[PDB]
Amino acid sequence: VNQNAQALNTLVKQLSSNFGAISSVLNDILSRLDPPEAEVQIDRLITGRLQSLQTYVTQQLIRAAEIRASANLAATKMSECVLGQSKRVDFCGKGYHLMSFPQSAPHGVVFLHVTYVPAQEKNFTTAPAICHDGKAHFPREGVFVSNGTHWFVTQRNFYEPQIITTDNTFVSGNCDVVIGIVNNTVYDPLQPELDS
Amino acid sequence: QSLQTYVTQQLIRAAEIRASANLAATKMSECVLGQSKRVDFCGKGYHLMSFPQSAPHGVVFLHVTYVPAQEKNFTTAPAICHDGKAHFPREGVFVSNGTHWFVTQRNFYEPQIITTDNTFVSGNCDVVIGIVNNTVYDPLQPELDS
Amino acid sequence: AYSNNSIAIPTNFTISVTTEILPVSMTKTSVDCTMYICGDSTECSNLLLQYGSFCTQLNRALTGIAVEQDKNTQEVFAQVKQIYKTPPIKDFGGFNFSQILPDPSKPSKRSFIEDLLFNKVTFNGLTVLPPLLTDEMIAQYTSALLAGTITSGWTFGAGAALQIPFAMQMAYRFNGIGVTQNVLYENQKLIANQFNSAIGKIQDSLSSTASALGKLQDV
Amino acid sequence: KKFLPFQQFGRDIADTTDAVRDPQTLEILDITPCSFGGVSVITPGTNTSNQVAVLYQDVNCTEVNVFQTRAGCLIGAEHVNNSYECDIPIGAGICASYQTQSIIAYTMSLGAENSVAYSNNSIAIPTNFTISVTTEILPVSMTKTSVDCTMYICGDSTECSNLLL
Ligand SMILES: *[C@@H]1O[C@H](CO)[C@@H](O[C@@H]2O[C@H](CO)[C@@H](O)[C@H](O)[C@H]2NC(C)=O)[C@H](O)[C@H]1NC(C)=O
Ligand SMILES: *[C@@H]1O[C@H](CO)[C@@H](O[C@@H]2O[C@H](CO)[C@@H](O)[C@H](O)[C@H]2NC(C)=O)[C@H](O)[C@H]1NC(C)=O
Ligand SMILES: *[C@@H]1O[C@H](CO)[C@@H](O[C@@H]2O[C@H](CO)[C@@H](O)[C@H](O)[C@H]2NC(C)=O)[C@H](O)[C@H]1NC(C)=O
Ligand SMILES: *[C@@H]1O[C@H](CO)[C@@H](O[C@@H]2O[C@H](CO)[C@@H](O)[C@H](O)[C@H]2NC(C)=O)[C@H](O)[C@H]1NC(C)=O
Ligand SMILES: *[C@@H]1O[C@H](CO)[C@@H](O[C@@H]2O[C@H](CO)[C@@H](O)[C@H](O)[C@H]2NC(C)=O)[C@H](O)[C@H]1NC(C)=O
Ligand SMILES: *[C@@H]1O[C@H](CO)[C@@H](O[C@@H]2O[C@H](CO)[C@@H](O)[C@H](O)[C@H]2NC(C)=O)[C@H](O)[C@H]1NC(C)=O
Ligand SMILES: *[C@@H]1O[C@H](CO)[C@@H](O[C@@H]2O[C@H](CO)[C@@H](O)[C@H](O)[C@H]2NC(C)=O)[C@H](O)[C@H]1NC(C)=O
Ligand SMILES: *[C@@H]1O[C@H](CO)[C@@H](O)[C@H](O)[C@H]1NC(C)=O
Ligand SMILES: *[C@@H]1O[C@H](CO)[C@@H](O)[C@H](O)[C@H]1NC(C)=O
Ligand SMILES: *[C@@H]1O[C@H](CO)[C@@H](O)[C@H](O)[C@H]1NC(C)=O
Ligand SMILES: *[C@@H]1O[C@H](CO)[C@@H](O)[C@H](O)[C@H]1NC(C)=O
Ligand SMILES: *[C@@H]1O[C@H](CO)[C@@H](O)[C@H](O)[C@H]1NC(C)=O
Ligand SMILES: *[C@@H]1O[C@H](CO)[C@@H](O)[C@H](O)[C@H]1NC(C)=O
Repeated sequence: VNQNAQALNTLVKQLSSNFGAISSVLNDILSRLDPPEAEVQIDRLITGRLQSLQTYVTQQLIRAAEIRASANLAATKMSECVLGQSKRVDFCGKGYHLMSFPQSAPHGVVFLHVTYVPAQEKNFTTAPAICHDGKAHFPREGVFVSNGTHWFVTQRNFYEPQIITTDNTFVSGNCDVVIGIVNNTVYDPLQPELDS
Repeated sequence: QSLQTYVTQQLIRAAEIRASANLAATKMSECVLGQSKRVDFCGKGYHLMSFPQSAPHGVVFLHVTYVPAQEKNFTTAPAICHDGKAHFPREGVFVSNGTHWFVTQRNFYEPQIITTDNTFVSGNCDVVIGIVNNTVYDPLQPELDS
Repeated sequence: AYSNNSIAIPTNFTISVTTEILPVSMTKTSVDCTMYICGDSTECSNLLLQYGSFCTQLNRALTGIAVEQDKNTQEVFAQVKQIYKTPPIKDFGGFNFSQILPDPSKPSKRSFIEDLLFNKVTFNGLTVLPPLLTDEMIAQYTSALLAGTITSGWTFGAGAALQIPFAMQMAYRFNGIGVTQNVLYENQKLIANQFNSAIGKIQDSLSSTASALGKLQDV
Repeated sequence: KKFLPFQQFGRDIADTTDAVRDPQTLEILDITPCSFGGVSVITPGTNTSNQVAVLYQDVNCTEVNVFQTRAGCLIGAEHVNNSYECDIPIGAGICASYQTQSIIAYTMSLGAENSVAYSNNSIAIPTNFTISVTTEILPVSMTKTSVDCTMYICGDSTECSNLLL
């Protein structure tokens, strides 16, 4: 709003400027000089005034190719991030994105991005894989953590530990191959149900 | 007139560079502080991670990409039959080595025996085009019987 | 080799490193029109002032550009709230980041590869202003983003930074591209050796190819 | 400058004179411009204070409570060895600010330092989360100006219009 008021005020002010002419007031070239002389003065005010507008218009065009890039990015944020949910990092605020609500402002859009930020946290010891019967086990929907005395598996973005099982893990190869693999015991919920 | 020309060239140039700055900020937000599923946006291959490096007036990214580099032809099928019910992978794809059928993850050849844990069921062998006959192993029956 | 029944599947992979080069700013030129047009003359200045606001607005225009070259270099590099740093011991699973992490021995805070990037790029009321951020304040932000990346993956973008072992961050990476993490661990020495080999080819390609930064030299 | 015997003066690429042969004494002289730069006024804002500090751009302090920056010679601002967030920017890592009072100058703080607790076997995991609403504001539209060119140039004047055509 300032630049689009300032270029107007600048372009109005260039009506007072002389541009090398006898005066900037158009009636006071005409009501003073005869037409053979008055045309050589007014050709100055016309060349001045015209170079004024061509520079003002070049600025409003370069400015429009800037508000345009802003409006395309406001359209792309409203598409991917009001009408959706975004997996793009930092594209819709610092956070992981949940949703957003667009608000109107004079000559603009004002998103309210709603983002899930990881808050309070704890350290853990952790393992790439675990042994149990020479076979190596890897998580299914999380990562392995030791609280200090017990191994668990948890989801990578919120601490909620669970018993390590063949429901919570999958297998490949053997413990000779995986660097940093730990010995631990995996519970199988089928075994109490096959003993019963 | 030789100044308003140069200041115009630079006000234009400045939008051509601000486009490259906004593109660098948008690469760095996503390609570095995240991981890019956006294809080719972060170098040919699939995106693992990228490393920002300073340069004179600019930025250089080193993009680390996983590229499939050896490959083998396998026969495949959209589903398998076993109970007249139809079986589809939960994750990955069916492949035959020419004598045995296996299920494997889409992006790395690692064949596994086909099971009710590697697959799920919907419908039947009548509706699915191109389904074939196989022998789904069930990990529960040896353990029920023993 | 298409058919209704043939598929091709990867039996092996290469990790590959690629270089992507972007301009971020122009050199911050600024001009005094009065000294350019009317160099050493108050008689010429008394004539030039009749043209009014053309004298001023050329300089407002170049001020808007000059200030924006720092707005660019902030949004591109200063994305991180904190200067993150690596430990002195380099237990990154075999992945040898020593060529791309900072070298403390040298006066500017840059890496081995950034020092090639500085080697491969080069009176009349006219002036060149300085950048707001020095080349070593840029090298501190590329180090902070790179040290956050090697030690904490995406998590320092999402909120507070959370450490993870590097080869276990790469399990998150391989799951992000549909390859299950047992493929990483069953090949970790190969993946690190391919990555180290690739970074070594970035040194040799930038060292030998004098034209490599053409996207920056032309700006 | 190794001038030819017939050469009286040398010119720069801007066609202004670079050098001359003195017509009384047999010697070759350079001409250099008198030293010049922008004058920039670091202002704490009139509602807070009416001090200012002045940056004489590009000059060495010699030709002008003083400080040589890589940006020029800064006068009326007090150098400080600490670092803070950049309150008013200057250049080459320097910023200024107004502090409990005087205008001070220093290298700006990039951000709080944080060496990371990394090891081959340890992870941090968030136990709680924080739902934060962040505003983001973007321009959509300019004002829809149009100019009546001929009333701007020639308002109330047919005798102007007859030239403008
Ligand atoms: C690690 O987690 C386990 C499970 O929460 C903790 O073990 C339990 O501790 C409580 C007392 O706080 C006992 O009543 C339970 O019987 C324990 N369960 C088992 C399976 O032993 C363990 O204390 C935690 N470790 C630490 C260092 O806090
Ligand atoms: C996990 O447990 C196994 C045993 O179940 C450990 O195997 C031992 O390894 C050492 C070194 O090779 C041998 O001297 C022992 O004879 C092995 N024990 C058995 C029963 O064979 C294995 O080292 C343990 N791994 C970890 C990381 O604790
Ligand atoms: C398809 O793969 C299977 C193995 O997954 C191959 O069958 C095995 O062949 C070896 C070598 O003759 C035998 O020791 C195993 O006992 C076989 N296992 C089974 C389940 O039969 C089979 O040979 C492969 N076919 C081709 C064409 O490569
Ligand atoms: C899978 O096996 C079944 C038998 O278990 C096949 O069913 C046969 O289908 C043909 C064609 O309609 C009939 O003439 C046969 O009488 C059916 N067999 C039986 C035992 O009823 C089925 O065609 C096989 N599918 C494939 C893809 O090979
Ligand atoms: C996948 O390809 C890599 C090469 O890109 C293989 O690794 C090489 O193996 C040969 C012997 O066959 C050695 O001479 C090389 O030194 C190895 N290179 C590296 C960097 O270690 C790898 O064995 C292949 N894997 C499979 C399963 O085929
Ligand atoms: C990372 O790569 C560098 C090379 O860029 C290795 O540095 C060399 O190390 C050997 C000893 O192993 C020295 O004799 C060489 O003089 C070093 N060369 C350079 C250019 O510094 C380094 O050892 C590697 N680090 C790891 C952890 O593998
Ligand atoms: C996560 O942190 C919030 C605070 O940000 C905890 O909520 C507060 O709990 C205390 C008592 O422990 C109350 O006095 C506050 O009024 C609560 N604030 C709110 C907004 O609820 C919350 O309990 C923590 N969650 C977990 C799982 O630890
Ligand atoms: C994690 O461990 C480091 C020391 O290695 C300690 O500074 C940090 O405060 C710990 N953080 C948590 C949340 O346990
Ligand atoms: C982890 O680092 C410690 C300390 O140097 C070392 O003793 C241990 O063998 C390492 N383990 C792995 C799996 O890298
Ligand atoms: C594949 O195409 C062949 C003809 O080339 C046909 O005989 C076969 O039945 C088709 N199979 C499927 C699953 O489309
Ligand atoms: C700044 O302006 C407000 C009025 O807008 C005034 O109340 C306040 O006193 C001023 N600040 C100082 C430091 O005086
Ligand atoms: C500025 O002047 C000092 C003398 O006080 C001199 O030592 C220094 O080299 C000069 N610097 C420049 C850039 O001219
Ligand atoms: C800044 O610190 C250095 C020592 O590192 C000292 O020589 C210099 O005088 C100090 N300047 C001020 C303003 O304290």
